Amino acid sequence: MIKTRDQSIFDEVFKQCQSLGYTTYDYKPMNEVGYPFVEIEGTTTNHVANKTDIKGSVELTLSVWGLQQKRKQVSDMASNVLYCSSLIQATDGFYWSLDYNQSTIQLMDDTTTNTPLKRARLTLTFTVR
Amino acid sequence: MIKTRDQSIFDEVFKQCQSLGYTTYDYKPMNEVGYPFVEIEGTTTNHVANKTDIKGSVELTLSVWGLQQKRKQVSDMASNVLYCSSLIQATDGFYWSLDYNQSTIQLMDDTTTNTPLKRARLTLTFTV
Amino acid sequence: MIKTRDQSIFDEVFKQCQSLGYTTYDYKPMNEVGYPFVEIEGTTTNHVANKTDIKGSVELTLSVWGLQQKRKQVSDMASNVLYCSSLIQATDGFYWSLDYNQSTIQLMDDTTTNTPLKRARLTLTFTVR
Amino acid sequence: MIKTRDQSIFDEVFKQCQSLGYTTYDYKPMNEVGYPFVEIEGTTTNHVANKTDIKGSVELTLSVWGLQQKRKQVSDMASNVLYCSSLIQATDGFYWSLDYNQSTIQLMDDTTTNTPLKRARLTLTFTV
Amino acid sequence: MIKTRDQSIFDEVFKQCQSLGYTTYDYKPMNEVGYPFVEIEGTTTNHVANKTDIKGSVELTLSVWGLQQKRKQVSDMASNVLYCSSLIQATDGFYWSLDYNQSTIQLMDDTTTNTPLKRARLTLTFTV
Amino acid sequence: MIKTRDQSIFDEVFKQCQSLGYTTYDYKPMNEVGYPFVEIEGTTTNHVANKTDIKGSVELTLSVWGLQQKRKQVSDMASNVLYCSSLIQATDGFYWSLDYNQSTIQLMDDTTTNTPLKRARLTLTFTVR
Amino acid sequence: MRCIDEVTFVKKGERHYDTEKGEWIEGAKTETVATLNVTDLGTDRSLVIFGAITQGAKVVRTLPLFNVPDFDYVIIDGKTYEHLTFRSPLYRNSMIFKEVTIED
Amino acid sequence: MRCIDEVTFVKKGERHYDTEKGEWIEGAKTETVATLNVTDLGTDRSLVIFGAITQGAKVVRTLPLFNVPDFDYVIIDGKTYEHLTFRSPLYRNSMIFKEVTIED
Amino acid sequence: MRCIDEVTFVKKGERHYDTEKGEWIEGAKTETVATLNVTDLGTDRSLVIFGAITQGAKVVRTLPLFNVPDFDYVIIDGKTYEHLTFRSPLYRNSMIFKEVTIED
Amino acid sequence: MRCIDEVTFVKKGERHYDTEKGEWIEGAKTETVATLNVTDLGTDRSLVIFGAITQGAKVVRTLPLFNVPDFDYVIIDGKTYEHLTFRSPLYRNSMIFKEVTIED
Amino acid sequence: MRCIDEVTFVKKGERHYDTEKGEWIEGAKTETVATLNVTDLGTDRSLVIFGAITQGAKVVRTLPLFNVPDFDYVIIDGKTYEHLTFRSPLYRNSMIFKEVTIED
Amino acid sequence: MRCIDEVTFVKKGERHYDTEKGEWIEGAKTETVATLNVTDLGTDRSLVIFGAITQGAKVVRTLPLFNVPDFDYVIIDGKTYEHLTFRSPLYRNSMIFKEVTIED
Repeated sequence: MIKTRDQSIFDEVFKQCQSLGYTTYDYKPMNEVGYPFVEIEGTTTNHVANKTDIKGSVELTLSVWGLQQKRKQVSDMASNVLYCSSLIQATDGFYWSLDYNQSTIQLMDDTTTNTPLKRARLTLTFTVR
Repeated sequence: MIKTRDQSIFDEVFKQCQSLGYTTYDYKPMNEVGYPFVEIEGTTTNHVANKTDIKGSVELTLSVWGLQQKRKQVSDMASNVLYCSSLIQATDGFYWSLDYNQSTIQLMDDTTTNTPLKRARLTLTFTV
Repeated sequence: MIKTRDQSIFDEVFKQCQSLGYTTYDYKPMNEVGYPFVEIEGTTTNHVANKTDIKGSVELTLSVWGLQQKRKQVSDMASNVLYCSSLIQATDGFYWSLDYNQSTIQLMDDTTTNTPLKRARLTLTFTVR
Repeated sequence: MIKTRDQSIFDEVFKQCQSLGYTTYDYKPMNEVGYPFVEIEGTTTNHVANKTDIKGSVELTLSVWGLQQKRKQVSDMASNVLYCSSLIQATDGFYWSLDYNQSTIQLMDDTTTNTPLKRARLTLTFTV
Repeated sequence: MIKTRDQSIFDEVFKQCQSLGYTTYDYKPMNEVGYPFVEIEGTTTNHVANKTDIKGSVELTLSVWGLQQKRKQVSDMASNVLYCSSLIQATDGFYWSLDYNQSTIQLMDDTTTNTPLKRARLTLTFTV
Repeated sequence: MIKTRDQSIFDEVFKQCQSLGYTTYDYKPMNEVGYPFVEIEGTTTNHVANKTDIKGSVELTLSVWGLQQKRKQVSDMASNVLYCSSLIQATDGFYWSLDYNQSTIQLMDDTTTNTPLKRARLTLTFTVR
Repeated sequence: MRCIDEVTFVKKGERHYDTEKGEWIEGAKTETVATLNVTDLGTDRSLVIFGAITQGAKVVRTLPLFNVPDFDYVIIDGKTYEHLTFRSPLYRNSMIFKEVTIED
Repeated sequence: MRCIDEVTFVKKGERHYDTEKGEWIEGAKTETVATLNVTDLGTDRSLVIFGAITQGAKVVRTLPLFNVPDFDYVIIDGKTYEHLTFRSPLYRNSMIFKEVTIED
Repeated sequence: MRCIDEVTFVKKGERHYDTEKGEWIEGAKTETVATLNVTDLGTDRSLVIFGAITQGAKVVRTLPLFNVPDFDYVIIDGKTYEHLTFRSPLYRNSMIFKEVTIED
Repeated sequence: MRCIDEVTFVKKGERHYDTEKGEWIEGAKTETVATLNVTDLGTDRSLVIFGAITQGAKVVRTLPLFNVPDFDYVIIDGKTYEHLTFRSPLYRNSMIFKEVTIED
Repeated sequence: MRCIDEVTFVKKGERHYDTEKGEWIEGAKTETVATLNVTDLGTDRSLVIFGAITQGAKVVRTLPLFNVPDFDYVIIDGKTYEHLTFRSPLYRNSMIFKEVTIED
Repeated sequence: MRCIDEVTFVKKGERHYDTEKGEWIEGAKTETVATLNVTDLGTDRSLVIFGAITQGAKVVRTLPLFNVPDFDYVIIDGKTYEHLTFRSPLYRNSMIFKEVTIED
């Protein structure tokens, strides 16, 4: 019920993505074949101390993959994910707040496969305030 | 239709390039030949917040490709695209302004094919 | 017994990891199979001088490996290791104090083998007090 | 008649190099053989804005190639090119001024071919 | 009797390593086997000038190699070498002093052979 | 009789190296064998302007090669070259001065050939007085 | 040689961009069927940032007096392929295909 | 060819993520056995950041009139393998498997 | 050998730069035709930053008592090629060509 | 095949770390001898940061009705080797060894 | 073998640097002619920073009872070459030359 | 095989470093001569930072009932070589040498 700092925000973001109706993955298996999906990459924790308890920030990185000729769909999914993540206030034992000045969105072409793809990369920074 | 900032500025620049009379691509298909062309590469968004709204800037990158022994044509195309992008005032739901201090033009040579080419690379920064 | 600065911290951290009940290695041999484990990478020493003796800091790096479909387990092991290492105060001939402002935790995916693994990297900075 | 910022200075520098009596090329076509020569690499444009005009700087890069056992010739040609480019005052529609604090000359050895070569690389910065 | 700074500090450190009882090398020959050893990497000189002399610092780098299942031995040898180098006061024609704030010890694993090894890398800065 | 700055300082350094009795090269030909030698690599020019003239600095780089078991010889050659370059006062049309704070000497091992060699690398900065 | 497998050639219509809506507008598709010889090159595993994928390849061979219609991609046994090499030795044709994913 | 060795094909059930608990929940497994031909390719030593490991590979060959069931990984002689290549020349099958570790 | 295909050799005129207008000024072209032997090596797909392209290669062979005129590029069946290798074994000639795009 | 050379298999005891002293504590060694066939692959020179070294490799082959005991390293003529590949084709064994240094 | 082609061996004189003038000063050249066997390897296109270049290679073979004079570069058919490999199997000589450019 | 060439094996004495003078002090050399079979692998041209150098290689073969004395480098025809590979198949010896420079 009470988890670490990383896992709490991981679960919250995963739940928001699932509730929006999108397909959410972590290391997409072989057997699945469809292309408008999300996937989470990793987290990073920093600590700032005071005389009562330890605070800091948590950074979460995830990306959206889609077909080449569908850019508006990918951009809309990225914006919706950012907006829904912006409404997180409190979890079981923590208080959060999104840092707008350090969240960015980047679009580019990815040709690592036989099919040309479009990727949008998200960076989210959460502050414990 | 209100669209995200990225798509809004992308569509505006695409419309300007089409209206100028050039050929515009996003991912050049196999079946298309003919050198003089423009292609758009990527987009980056940054946020700056205040007590009322959320603002920032949008960066767009695109390049112009052409044959090697035609430099004046490529330079003129790049300058025309920059000037026409400099006149964008407002879109459906946003107000824009171009940042001259952070837009640059660079010319070089590209030899990724058997045909030696000439590329001009553009960088544009739009302030909300 | 009075050892060097590096070895004292190495031994104390290794003892804490063993006492928590985890399996700890320095160099995993071939004959051992089984995926939940902790390994230590290296140390670095810095010196700051005054008119009485020589002080500074010691940096230690660890890693936690495990299967991919078990992320909560790896995160919990990393957090427990950090918390238990935060209670070290005195060894045989030295006084220590953990520096919270330069300790970070990072999660990522490692695919060097055929088995997709989960990796958590730890950085600990101990200040000679 | 009136060209962009890049092409104007490109043409002026190319004209000076031709007038000095050297051989100048933009890409050496294969059919040409002969070691003393000058080639131009590319340009870069920066913008600084005020309440009346748009100003900035233009950076032009070119290199001089020669045989290995002839260093004085290459160095003298590079110095002559720099000095003659230092006298450019105005083109058709622009006013220029060379910035000495960011112009450098570098000598090195190039062995990308079978014949060892001596290359001098120039960097020129012009202010509007 | 009076050498350059580099060779002077090199000889002093090598003498200390020999006197401590360890085996010291500069370039390990093929015919020598046996894991615990010390090897010296290189030297760097910096100059700071005043109105009478020329001063600066000398940086020396060396490493300790050994088998992996023996870390305490390597760490103890590195610490002993550092401490014994900290006692150098004067050579023939020079006066030295060790800069504690810029000397570090780092341990890591090395797998350049079939035999896993541990290396302790030392950095020393001597002030004239 | 009056050359550019680069060629002037190049000729002066070459003349000093030849006068000391060492063997000097610019590009070692194939037909020569003999391990103790000095070779010059490159030159760089910077400009600083005032209201009367144009000044700046000239940087020259050269190295000394020799067999591995002879380090004292290489170090002595490097020091002698530095000292003799430190006495250059004026050339035909220029006034020079060596900048001691930006001249360094570095020794290392080079194994590009079959024979392990010792290299000393010199950096010299001359200021137009 | 034995030619019994069925190969369908598909050509896409004209495309143009609509800036107001922000979507691509396309026409209809023309499909033509033929019977040729096909062989399999095997399915391999590749690891990508988002996970693991499988892709297959096939080879199509043709004797003379057969003209290949203009096409973009080929449907062989409910899967879409797109060519990578095209060799025409002495009035014959040989093609090497690789699998891609096409929007529904 | 001589086919006497034993091969078991395993297929895993459906999976879904539980956000509240934070653990993956999955169903049961279905196992099917068959007798085919297998050969060895050797066990190699590899050096990784954390240490040294062993990995082995095997090849499974099958004549026509045999249909391979849907599967995820294969258990051969108390060890689990997962395929890397799949070729189907002329109504036949040949697979190259490589070793992987599966949770208890 | 059987030589029935047609090959045209093209040589470009003198070039000089007009610095006032900023354009290149060129002369006329001289074209000479011949009949030789040509074979194909296949058209491959290459991925470049701006997209995908196709490029082809061909080989031209010639027996003795034929002198090759000076040339810049070669036109074979409405396409322009430029050579990459040139070998002359025992009073013969063998050339390998690659495809380039030439200004109209 | 002709099998006259002698091979000794060595297995190390249990290991555990004594955190108070900072040293590793080990048990006894079990050695078993056998006669097999060995061939040499040559001793090469390698250049490393600290200098130059020599390393050797050998191959051991074995016919059926021989069971290899569990082992860690092998001593062949006063030198210790550790295997890199292990193949077992058709009830046989073949090994490739490399030289390592073992603490006295 | 048939040896009819002409090969000239050139050796340059002594060289020394003149610091005052800043130019290299050298002596005269000595040329010796011989008849040997040469074959071609082909002229390739190479792309360099400044543009495109061509280079060629040739092989010179010699039977015993011939001594090669000391030389620096070789002139074959109005072009200068400089050797890259030199092999002397069983009282014979074989050299591989590659083209360079020499000051007028 | 025909063995007529002469090979000299050289072994260097003990070495130790003298800190006061800063020079290495060495002992005497022991030279032993023998007649074996040698073949040439050719001389190649390599480019290094300081210029261009030439290095050669040779192979030495030996029949059984010959024991190789301990050595460091080998002098073949007024040039010093140092070995790179050492193979000993079936009571025979084969060595590959490569040229180095030794202090006078």
